Amino acid sequence: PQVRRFGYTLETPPVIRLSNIVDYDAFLKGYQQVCLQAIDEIDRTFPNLFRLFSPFFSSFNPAPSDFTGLKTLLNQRLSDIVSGISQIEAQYALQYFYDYLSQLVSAFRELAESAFDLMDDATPDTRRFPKFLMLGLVPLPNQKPEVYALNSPYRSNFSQSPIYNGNQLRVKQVRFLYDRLVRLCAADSFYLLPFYDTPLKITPSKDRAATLSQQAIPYYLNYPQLYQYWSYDTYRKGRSQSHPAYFYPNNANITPNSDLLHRLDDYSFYRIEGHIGEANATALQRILDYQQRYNLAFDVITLKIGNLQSISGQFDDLNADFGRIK
Amino acid sequence: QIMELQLFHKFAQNNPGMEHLGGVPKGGTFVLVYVDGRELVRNLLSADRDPTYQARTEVIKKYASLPPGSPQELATSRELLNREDIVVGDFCLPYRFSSKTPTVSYVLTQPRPI
Amino acid sequence: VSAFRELAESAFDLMDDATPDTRRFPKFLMLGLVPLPNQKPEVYALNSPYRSNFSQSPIYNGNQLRVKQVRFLYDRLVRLCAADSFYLLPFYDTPLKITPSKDRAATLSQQAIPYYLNYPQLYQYWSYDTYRKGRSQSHPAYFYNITPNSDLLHRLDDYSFYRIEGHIGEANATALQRILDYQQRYNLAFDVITLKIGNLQSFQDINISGQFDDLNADFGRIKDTFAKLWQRYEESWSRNVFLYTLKRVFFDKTSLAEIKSDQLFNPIVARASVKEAYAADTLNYFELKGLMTAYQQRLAQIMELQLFHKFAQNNPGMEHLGGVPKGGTFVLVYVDGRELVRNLSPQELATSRELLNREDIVVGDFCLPYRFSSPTVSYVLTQPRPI
Amino acid sequence: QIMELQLFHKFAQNNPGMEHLGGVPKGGTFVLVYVDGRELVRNLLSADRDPTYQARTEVIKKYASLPPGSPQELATSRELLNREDIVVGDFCLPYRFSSKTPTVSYVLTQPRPI
Repeated sequence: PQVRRFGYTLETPPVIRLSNIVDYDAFLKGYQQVCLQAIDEIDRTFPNLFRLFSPFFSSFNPAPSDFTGLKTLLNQRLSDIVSGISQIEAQYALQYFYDYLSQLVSAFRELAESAFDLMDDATPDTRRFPKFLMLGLVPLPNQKPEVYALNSPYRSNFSQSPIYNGNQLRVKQVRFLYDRLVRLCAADSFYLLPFYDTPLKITPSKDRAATLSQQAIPYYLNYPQLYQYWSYDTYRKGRSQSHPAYFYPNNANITPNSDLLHRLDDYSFYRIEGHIGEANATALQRILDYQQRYNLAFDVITLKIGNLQSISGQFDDLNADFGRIK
Repeated sequence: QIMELQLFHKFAQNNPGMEHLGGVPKGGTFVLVYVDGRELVRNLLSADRDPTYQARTEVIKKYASLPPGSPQELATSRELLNREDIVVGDFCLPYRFSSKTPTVSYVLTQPRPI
Repeated sequence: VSAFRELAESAFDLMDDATPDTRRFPKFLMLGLVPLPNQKPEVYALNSPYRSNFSQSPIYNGNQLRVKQVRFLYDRLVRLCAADSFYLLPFYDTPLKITPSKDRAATLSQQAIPYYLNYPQLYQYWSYDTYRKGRSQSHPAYFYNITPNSDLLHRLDDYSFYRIEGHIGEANATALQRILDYQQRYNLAFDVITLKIGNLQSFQDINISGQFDDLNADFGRIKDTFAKLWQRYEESWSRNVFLYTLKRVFFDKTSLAEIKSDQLFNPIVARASVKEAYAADTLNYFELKGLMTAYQQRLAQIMELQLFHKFAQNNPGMEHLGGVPKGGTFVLVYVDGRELVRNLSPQELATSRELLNREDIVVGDFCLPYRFSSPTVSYVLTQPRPI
Repeated sequence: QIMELQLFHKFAQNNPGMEHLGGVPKGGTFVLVYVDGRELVRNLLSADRDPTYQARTEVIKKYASLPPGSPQELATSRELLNREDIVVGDFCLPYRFSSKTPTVSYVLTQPRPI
């Protein structure tokens, strides 16, 4: 699966142009036309996950009917957001919805690249090739032999117990990964709160190049159910209540801003959350004051969508030349 | 020039490369994007007046706690009657602005055909 | 060199031993050299001399895959050092293209395939795991007026670098136009500048002019002043040829931008400066004489920063990576035609030979890790001089 | 304005984010931090005068060699008789605090009808 970029404009050949966003309606169209095709890609790709898990060599074989209802859920949620199962959703959330969809694809990848390297064979069957070995197809005369491939089509390939090569650990990771993909795609995972109930916060994390397991848990997700089952290693160590995220659980001895007071060596990105829905001057001023309180580095700009715009500036040299004529 | 460059979302035509990652890199710039109009704001805020939409915070607060904040900020944020503008989105852009050393444009002409 | 390093670093850890030999040390075990008295035993070393070290079949610790990776990498190394791997000889022109790629810090197998390599033969055999998965036709590269790239349409998260190809050998202005339009069409983030190699006095094939806001309020202040003085000493002044020429060449133009750099100084003294060649105070009290010198000095201080060896002293760090990092600066480098073709309708032949050695040919690239641009309307204009 | 903005360590109030890593990222900014005075310098340099401190150079030179330098530079650094200020600290920043040059921003001429 792939995901399109925002400004995608249909042409021969197509382009990415933001010069077409003249007013608000163009903004809504520009995000709707991308969310639709992303949902279609999800529908085409997800229901065939069962093909990575061999029926002969894996111990875990998922049922194919897990992901047959995504198309309808996703279209209902989108038509609910845009055309302001039915629920009440705020329209200014559309930009988040897109991002949410993107994360799903990432989780998919994090699974498919891991399960590719698994070999388990927990219970052997001794009557597969009792007293003979089949060698591959005999090539044409004076042709070079194949020396890079691992698995010829008709050759008796090697299969082992789930002990060596570290597989005893992968046999677990894949389960903990598959389950997460089932929990993300649920009816109540996309779960926003009314905007006046969420104060501003900035939380550090890693860039989009890192695996989904190493990024901070986004703000628009249903935390109390997904804060477990985010990342495997943190689960092993018992630190799952400490991952960077907007919320923190009740009844654990957790400092409110424990991450921004100690050193910051392995973070390069700041997630800024809590501003959507508020006024211009208020949000801008709160962001500037937060940056002042915790000693961070970036700039803030504000822009207006429209084509109307319903001033004077301090120019040093023009005033210097104006001061000698009056 | 100032009236148009720094105020319209047709500011990307001078500074292309804006993207949504939900935040800001160390050293970049963070762009807020808003709209105007009283009737439009009143229509956009309609979902935040529903009783079934508002119940969500109490469902959440059973298990997880939210960041605290000064009471005046929260008090100001709850007055939805007289509001003219509303923030819709944000974008990322990976470089700060010089802000000094005035600019002098250098102009070139294209060669003549034969 | 980088491919060599990749191969060696991979092969350092291989243990295969497909066919053992039971005659090696059949009934005993050797241990290492006995240390000196009261010395510590060696506990970090993995292969000591004379000790009987452990050797295994290639099905443990993940060697069943290294035994293929090292073959694939050696074969790639052999293919790269062949007579046909660098096939930009003879040189020829190609359309402009930009491809996203990973940094030079990444393994060579994870970078893009540069366009001076014989792609139809190396697009297989570049990267191994792509070979396993069977997506070798879709690895980012050049091949397979300008060429529209496709992967620039989907999300670009795990790329950080832009490779720019197709601009060497063309005229300066067309390369600038094409690169800027290509940036605009796909919404990319980088800056563009151009520089020249040579000495300052080579700027004789163009006319130099310019407008600085800082001086506008002065040119008016002076101009009208002179006009007033015209209406009070008119009698004697309208007979002095010098004053009439100075009135109709300068002080009679709307803007200072219409005075070229050559009209500010005497050509003969300037030619004498190179060894190869071998009641007025009314205008001085009122600074009609200082404004022109300031204008000249600013024009010279701007034109002198167009040269490579003098730009390099204010912005050190230029290197060639074949492109630009996300958010950086792309520097083109050009030279006059006279320095390339040193020695190769007769009038049309002569004019063509003359104008095709005044052209600006783009020769090289560099990159910088920062962008320096931020609403002033001062500018400098350069106009090609007719032949 | 530069009498105050660009001199005091309360320059962070306009450019927050300073950090100590012992160096500078490629393309960043390197900030030195010093303190003025005769008495402060005479007191702070007290450790570099005692021979038990000075012996460290000779003893460490048994095994490893130090970078080269021209004799007159080391001869001048050794005086320490009339010194008014001393460097005390260092910091980093992730961007260029540019100066010393105007920008150019190469652009092309517009298509005017002929």
